[PDB]
Amino acid sequence: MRECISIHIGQAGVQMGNACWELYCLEHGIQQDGIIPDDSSFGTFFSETGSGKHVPRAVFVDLEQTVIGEIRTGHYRSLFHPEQLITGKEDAANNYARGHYTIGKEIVDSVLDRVRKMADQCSGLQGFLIFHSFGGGTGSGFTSLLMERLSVDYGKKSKLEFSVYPAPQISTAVVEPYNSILTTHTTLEHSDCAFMVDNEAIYDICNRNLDIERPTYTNLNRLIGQIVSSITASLRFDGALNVDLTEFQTNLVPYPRIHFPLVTYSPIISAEKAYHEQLSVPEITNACFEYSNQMVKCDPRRGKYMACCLLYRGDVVPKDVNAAIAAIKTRRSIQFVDWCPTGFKVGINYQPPTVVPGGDLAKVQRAVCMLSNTTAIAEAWARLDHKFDLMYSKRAFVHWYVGEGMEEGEFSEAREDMAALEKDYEEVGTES
Amino acid sequence: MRECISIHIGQAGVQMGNACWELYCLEHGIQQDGIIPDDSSFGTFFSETGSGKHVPRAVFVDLEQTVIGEIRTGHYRSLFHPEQLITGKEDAANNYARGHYTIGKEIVDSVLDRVRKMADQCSGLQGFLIFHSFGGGTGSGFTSLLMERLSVDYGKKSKLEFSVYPAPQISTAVVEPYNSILTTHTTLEHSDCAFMVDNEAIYDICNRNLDIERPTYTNLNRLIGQIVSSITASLRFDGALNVDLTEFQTNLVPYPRIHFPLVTYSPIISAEKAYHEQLSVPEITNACFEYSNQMVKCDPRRGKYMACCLLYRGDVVPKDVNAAIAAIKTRRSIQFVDWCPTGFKVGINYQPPTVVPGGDLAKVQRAVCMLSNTTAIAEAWARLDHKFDLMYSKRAFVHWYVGEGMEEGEFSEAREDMAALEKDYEEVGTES
Amino acid sequence: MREIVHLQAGQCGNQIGAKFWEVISDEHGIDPTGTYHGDSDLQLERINVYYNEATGGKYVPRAVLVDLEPGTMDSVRSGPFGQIFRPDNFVFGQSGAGNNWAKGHYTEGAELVDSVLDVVRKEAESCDCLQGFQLTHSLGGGTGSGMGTLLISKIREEYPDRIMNTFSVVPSPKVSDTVVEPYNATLSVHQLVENTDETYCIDNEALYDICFRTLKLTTPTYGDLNHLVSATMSGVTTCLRFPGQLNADLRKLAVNMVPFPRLHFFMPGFAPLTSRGSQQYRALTVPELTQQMFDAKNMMAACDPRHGRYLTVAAVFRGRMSMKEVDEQMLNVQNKNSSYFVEWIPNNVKTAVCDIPPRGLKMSATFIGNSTAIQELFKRISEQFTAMFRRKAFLHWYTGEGMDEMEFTEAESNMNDLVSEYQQYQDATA
Amino acid sequence: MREIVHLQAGQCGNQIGAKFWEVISDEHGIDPTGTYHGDSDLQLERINVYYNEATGGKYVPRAVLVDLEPGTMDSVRSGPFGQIFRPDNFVFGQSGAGNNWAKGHYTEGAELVDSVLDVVRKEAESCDCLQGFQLTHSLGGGTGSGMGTLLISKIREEYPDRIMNTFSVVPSPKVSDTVVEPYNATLSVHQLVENTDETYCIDNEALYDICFRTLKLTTPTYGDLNHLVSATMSGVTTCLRFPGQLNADLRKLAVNMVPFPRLHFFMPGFAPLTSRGSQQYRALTVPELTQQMFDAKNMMAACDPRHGRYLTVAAVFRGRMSMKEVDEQMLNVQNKNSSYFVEWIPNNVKTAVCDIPPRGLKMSATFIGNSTAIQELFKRISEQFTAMFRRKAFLHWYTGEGMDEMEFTEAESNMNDLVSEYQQYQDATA
Ligand SMILES: Nc1nc2c(ncn2[C@@H]2O[C@H](COP(=O)(O)OP(=O)(O)OP(=O)(O)O)[C@@H](O)[C@H]2O)c(=O)[nH]1
Ligand SMILES: Nc1nc2c(ncn2[C@@H]2O[C@H](COP(=O)(O)OP(=O)(O)OP(=O)(O)O)[C@@H](O)[C@H]2O)c(=O)[nH]1
Ligand SMILES: Nc1nc2c(ncn2[C@@H]2O[C@H](COP(=O)(O)OP(=O)(O)O)[C@@H](O)[C@H]2O)c(=O)[nH]1
Ligand SMILES: Nc1nc2c(ncn2[C@@H]2O[C@H](COP(=O)(O)OP(=O)(O)O)[C@@H](O)[C@H]2O)c(=O)[nH]1
Ligand SMILES: [Mg+2]
Ligand SMILES: [Mg+2]
Repeated sequence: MRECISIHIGQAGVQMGNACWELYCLEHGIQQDGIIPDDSSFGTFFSETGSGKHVPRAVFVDLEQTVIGEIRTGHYRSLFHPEQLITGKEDAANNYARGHYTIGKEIVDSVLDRVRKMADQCSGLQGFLIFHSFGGGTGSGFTSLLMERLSVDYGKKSKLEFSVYPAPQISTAVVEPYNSILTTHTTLEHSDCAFMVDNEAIYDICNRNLDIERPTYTNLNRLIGQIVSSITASLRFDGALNVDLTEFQTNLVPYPRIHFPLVTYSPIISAEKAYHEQLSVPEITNACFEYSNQMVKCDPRRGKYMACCLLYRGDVVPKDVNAAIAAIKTRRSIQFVDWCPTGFKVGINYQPPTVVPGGDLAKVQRAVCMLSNTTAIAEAWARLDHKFDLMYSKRAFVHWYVGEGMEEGEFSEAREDMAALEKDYEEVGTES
Repeated sequence: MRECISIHIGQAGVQMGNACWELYCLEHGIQQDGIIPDDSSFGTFFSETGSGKHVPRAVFVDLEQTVIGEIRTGHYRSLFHPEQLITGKEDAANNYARGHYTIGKEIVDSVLDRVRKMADQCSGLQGFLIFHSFGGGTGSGFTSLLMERLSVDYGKKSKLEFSVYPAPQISTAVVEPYNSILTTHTTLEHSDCAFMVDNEAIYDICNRNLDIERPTYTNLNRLIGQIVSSITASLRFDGALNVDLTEFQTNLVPYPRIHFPLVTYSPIISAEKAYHEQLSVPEITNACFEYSNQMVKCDPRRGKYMACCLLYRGDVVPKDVNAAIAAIKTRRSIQFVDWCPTGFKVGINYQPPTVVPGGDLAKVQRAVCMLSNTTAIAEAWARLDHKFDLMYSKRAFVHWYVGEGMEEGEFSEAREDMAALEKDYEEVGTES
Repeated sequence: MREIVHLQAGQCGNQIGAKFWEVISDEHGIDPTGTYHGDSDLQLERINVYYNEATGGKYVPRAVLVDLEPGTMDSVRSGPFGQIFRPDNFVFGQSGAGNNWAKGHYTEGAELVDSVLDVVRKEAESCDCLQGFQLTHSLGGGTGSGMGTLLISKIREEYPDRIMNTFSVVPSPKVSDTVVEPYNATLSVHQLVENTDETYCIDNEALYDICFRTLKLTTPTYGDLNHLVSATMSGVTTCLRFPGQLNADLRKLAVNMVPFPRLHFFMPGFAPLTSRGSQQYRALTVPELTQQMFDAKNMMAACDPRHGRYLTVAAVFRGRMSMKEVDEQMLNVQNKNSSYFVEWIPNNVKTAVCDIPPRGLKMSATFIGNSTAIQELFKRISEQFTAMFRRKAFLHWYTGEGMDEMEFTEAESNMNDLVSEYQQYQDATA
Repeated sequence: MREIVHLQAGQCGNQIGAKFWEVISDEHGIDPTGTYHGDSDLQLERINVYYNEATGGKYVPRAVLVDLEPGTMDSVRSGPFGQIFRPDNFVFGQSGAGNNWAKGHYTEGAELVDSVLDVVRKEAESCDCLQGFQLTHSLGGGTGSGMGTLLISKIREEYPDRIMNTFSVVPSPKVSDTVVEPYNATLSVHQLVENTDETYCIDNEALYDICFRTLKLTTPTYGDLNHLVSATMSGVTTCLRFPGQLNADLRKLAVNMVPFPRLHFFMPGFAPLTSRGSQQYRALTVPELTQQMFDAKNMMAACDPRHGRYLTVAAVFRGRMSMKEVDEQMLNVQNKNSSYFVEWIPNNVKTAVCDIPPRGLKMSATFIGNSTAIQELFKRISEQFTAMFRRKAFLHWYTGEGMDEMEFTEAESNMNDLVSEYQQYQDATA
């Protein structure tokens, strides 16, 4: 199968990316030194070399030298090509303007140079994977630059993105409403579909299901690696009814703006706890249609589903998949939209998930991941627009952004654009 | 293949020449003592003897005894015939007039005597290689003498020259504009093509690619040796589609005055960094068509290419060379002139580059060198004419030159000649 | 003599294709390497119907395998049985279709289709009498619909007279492995009705039912459903490969089973389908074999024949069978179920018997039925198509790949007329 | 009896020459030392066509190797197969041509040409019936064009009646290994049209296509392209060396393939060209062999025959082949592609069969085609020539070596007329 590029932006992207590439090395049995022990699958994410040392086909960018420096000196130092790890001199300071107008453009061209040199060295290219955070300067301002630049030079190629959408209540910053909304305004027209995830939801699942009281980002990012691994498994391992990268956008994006399918995964069970469970196909399948198992803390029952992609993994009997999916279609609580009778997309690969050494989650013989697109997510956008309106009403933090070469009206346009997004979701939630 | 003579002039030429002849001894496995260990290739650059000690077919000239004295006492003292190393009594003092009118002519005849005695002892003679610097008295004034003398006694024979063209911003002297322009006026009509190189560009590449923070002329001259070795490899080692010395001028000189092809080389990668790279044929090929890899700090994208010679080396699949070259011909950013549809000249030799012991650059299995001729170089000449006009407008340094037997009008003619060169470049940049 | 050239497109097509040649190679005793090791001479007498030949006994099956991404085909090539196909036949792209019909029909199939005909023509001019083409794909997907319909249209232009039968997977009535199945299916039907001589509509849901209901084997889905499909299509082409008392042919069934040009979508059935453990508790005589063909329990289509009426029916028996029993039972079937057959056609059953049975059996029969109950399927697709299209559910993906919404209306209007035509033949005579 | 003397000039010529004798020596079983060790007597019966003889069995191939610099020839001499050539044949200069036509034609070839004729005449008077000369060079370069055209002009004066065929490399349509290819090529064509009886235009780009497309071998460029070329030219001269049912000859092809004196630029093709791994999946019968000759996939020229029309076509088969199949297929080709052949010539195919096949094969055939599509090539060269010459791109190098710009205009005007003449024969009769 053909290659796919991974672009990791900001502290969230870089830190999350390291978790992902630990899994890939384990799936293909690649040593952390880069040298495979003494096949055709890894070509999609790994580039060959005359020696036995394969090179990951990813690029890391961060305006702050601190985060990447840990990778550059860690046990994966020899895995990455030294020029891929791009580092700036000063952080964006949780400022959208800095990472998008003043300092973001100083290093944007350098990143493109490595993307082009890496994109040109593949006969075919499915698209780009992009990891970033709405609640940062680099992960929100610099990302918007790449989305725009990657839309012109490589237009009409897939651009999938996993994003850390701001949590409903918890918050590790103060300017999340301003920064998060601004990038959404610019990334709406320059992206295919965004796989939102909330740290609040992942923390809740970790304490609720994984049964560990004291998690950390090093733990959550490993869970986030699973959804990426299952999503991209079809591009590496053989299996009946393989799902390509470009198939997600067609199935999960009815309209250009409505491209926010929240992520879900199953089963998340601790090693000891799993011994008391059966893990049948319906069990894992029905575990993804409850508001207690979501990576974004939104209640699906509040809204309506309008598209769902199921990417089954491991030793799966598709007959059971057909039966399990049929049952979910005939439950009153589960509610799909009126104008989408055909609201599922199945995918199976014969490769059970791998367990990172010392990992928390168990060695499941079978797993499933869902990418449902639900109008209940409009609640999150409305809440974010509400928080944004509270601050900008008094003009409480704009002086930081204006001084960074950002026009005043951008905030006005940003909210108005999100206002239309709310109405667009509302109309889709009804029937004509 | 037939012989080629090397003439090294000035401190730049002598210091650069020593770097070159270190490579030649390594390529042919010749001991620094001059005695080969206990074949037909070295005859082009080395003269045989009854004993096993071969003699380089080169001549070193410098008006200052200091530079050559280092060679005369170094580990290569026994390599050179003692009479080849010609030394004066006093330096030219960064004065074009001294090295061309007063002191240059005192030793010019001595150099010719050794050139004739060395040129007559070869059944055939391809031409002369000349290394000098625009920004010196010996390397600019004495050179012009040899170019004139070598144009009469040995007219209609190739005279190739590598020159240290003045850098755009950095400068190790104050009278570079006067001296550099004067030699160009005299060397335009008495040369085939000049391979310009700038120390600013080479320093930038060394810190940018070779990844060493503190270079020195001893390091750069080794890089300059590679371009010479690759250029002359066709005259020594067997290989498909060999390129002779006289072929460069025909391909890269559309008009007699437009004979300034800036040099480019690839790959320049450190030993440790190379382990993370593949070094495919297109990769090295596409690395020579970006303004970040040039020996002269000029941006090709500003101007237009009008001739290019590619001298591939090592284990090269010419099919890949054909494919890689074709791709470069179909990119909008890459722009050739309208009246030169056929703008390439390929050359391959089956001899991978050799690594000097303790050298910085890696042991590449394959390499490429380009000798593109671009109208973007007219920018450098215009800048040099601008700096010259600033000084001579106030008549700020002429008294040094006038007192050295140099007429006043020479400066006037020198600028006017360069003025026509600018217009000649301008016309070639358009289409009739 | 009466050569058939096989086409397989899309992920479903290749996998069905792959298990389609593992069955035929078993019937003719052909080793995976292409070396013949059979026992009966009849295998060689017609081995040229599917397999070409190369000195040394290497038999090359003329299949043409086409897909827009190397993924599935690389599996077939690395398969144990992938050493048999001619490497020149695999036609692989580098950017697969994302289940959108337009991409596999306008922007991406267009670039790759010209290469395929260059491989069909070589297999077409290497046959002394080319009977017709064979195609296996899926309507729901993008490659099996986009390029499959594009390719079937092209081969219709050059070979209008030759037969072209299609074994095509149809979207299931209630479950769906893709969201855009109505758009893709609706466009595909509008494009087949004008080009394909006969189509064998099948669906996984109905074929799943066979696995657990009449058989008792829950583990497999795709490794075995394809094998039931492969046996069915092999039965149809048996008369062209082995001697028979009443030899049939792709053209014979078309004439018998296609009253009108636009009514050519059948629904196959196969027997016997017994579990290994319950097989010894069953007789293998002709009467019982024939009973299960006409029950909706053993129909590989989701449509139940009871709701509609048969227009034409064809049976292709195999093995040493008494032709009297082969004929008395059919007369019995017609009279018992007189309400299931239209009056304006006096006889609705076509019979054909082949002497050589399928591997591992002494008796078999492939049912092919043209029933007006199949109109339910298209009616259902139209209901789903109009609902999504009523609000432009996904048209932006299809319009952006060189397409117009006017084509969707044409596909919906043409589909509506196909449903209406099937409905006219529910009334009785006068 | 019908002796041929071989000429090779330039770097390309010698390397092609070098691999030209490694093939022939293999056919006749001649050891690199010149000692015969063959098995079949027919090898000796006509060994005098290419090889002279010296007491003790030493067979001396009469090739004349000429180049303006010792570089390439020293490699041939040091080659494993360099011990066979007569040392007196190597004609080496001391100042090679810098790809400028004038130097290799006026100032430098003039000084060396007289020496070559002194070596041709000895090989010419040592043959009892000298049929014609053979020449291999490159138009783009300086030595293969300058001296090659100078030498071909001279041998035309002394031997006007004798045949003189040229296997010449032509500049590629889009890639170029030299900047002055239009100047050199344009002058060369203006000089061949008047002297050469038949020319075999070939180009690397088209010949590259064979390597990866029909074969699957990416590593080599020059070690193997020359071997395909060597096999092609060997096929043309096979009839003069081995018995055949319908023996052909350099004069027979010229008459059949040259309607008018100025239309003699053909474009060869060879078959079979199969990869080692896919060879066992292919039949070696006559029909398939003939199909690939007429497809632009297996044409060693950059020009596609589809855009134009064939004027005359010649096939030279080899091995034990049924002459009925050799003839039925050609009638088939003419009728299938009636638009590809001109009407004003009733028959366009010439056939010739040799009993002995090429080494390592039991069947083969060399295609030689005269198509008006070749006018595209000259048309393209003229477009490039006029663009550079419109501003005097490089004329100063050529004028300074004893030449005038009036010659360039004559070369452009004569070339323009060659293009026009080919264009007249696109219209049909009346
Ligand atoms: N899941 C996960 N989220 C993270 C991780 N690290 C940071 N985040 C999220 O990132 C959000 C803020 O954006 P950051 O990534 O920290 O900031 P940035 O992208 O580096 O941009 P700067 O402010 O210029 O540094 C926080 O609210 C965190 O929730 C991580 O390792 N895993
Ligand atoms: N690349 C390279 N350039 C050098 C080297 N040595 C001197 N140069 C260049 O030479 C330029 C000045 O000309 P010089 O060679 O130093 O002076 P000269 O040719 O000896 O003439 P005089 O002034 O009479 O000594 C400086 O600007 C340097 O850039 C060297 O070893 N390597
Ligand atoms: N019978 C059968 N059907 C399959 C198989 N694989 C996929 N399918 C069906 O094919 C459809 C998907 O089509 P696909 O080939 O993936 O789309 P495309 O290749 O992009 O045109 C699904 O509805 C499946 O039901 C298989 O192995 N056997
Ligand atoms: N087929 C083939 N062509 C070659 C070979 N070497 C060079 N050429 C072609 O010859 C041309 C160069 O001509 P060359 O012999 O070097 O010029 P000259 O010897 O100075 O007249 C190029 O365009 C090459 O394509 C070879 O080994 N085989
Ligand atoms: Mg940061
Ligand atoms: Mg000095």
